[PDB]
Amino acid sequence: MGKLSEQLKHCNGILKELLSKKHAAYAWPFYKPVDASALGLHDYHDIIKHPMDLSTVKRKMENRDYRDAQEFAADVRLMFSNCYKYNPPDHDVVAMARKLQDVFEFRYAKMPD
Ligand SMILES: CC(=O)N1c2ccc(-c3cnc(C(N)=O)nc3)cc2N(Cc2ccccc2CO)C[C@@H]1C1CC1
Repeated sequence: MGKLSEQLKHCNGILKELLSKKHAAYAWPFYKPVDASALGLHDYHDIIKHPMDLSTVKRKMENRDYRDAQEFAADVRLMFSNCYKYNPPDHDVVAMARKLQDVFEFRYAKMPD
């Protein structure tokens, strides 16, 4: 549905990396939408108004929902922010989020322009 812009190509590369086996040890909690019912997190949707995850970002990229790199970045950061909002700062999943966000932020900073 049309070639991605040069900056969105970079974003797509980053997304591929975040989903790759390379980072699976800490990326796995972010692969799919939080299933609040299944995990017994019955307050999750009261606290997190805009859930986000990497599969949703992937779908949006494929569907050309993102019009620029900034919109893509906002969803990725929304995902991490949701994790930092819902979970205590000493939780294992928060440590994983910080590590995956480090991967994201450092490569996002290498955006071509
Ligand atoms: C994305 C996010 O904020 N969350 C999060 C999202 C998804 C999953 C997850 C759990 N199980 C499976 C599975 N069954 O394969 N896949 C993903 C787990 C979490 N963790 C739990 C969790 C993460 C990592 C290590 C240990 C645990 C303790 O169980 C909590 C949190 C949550 C409180 C909001």
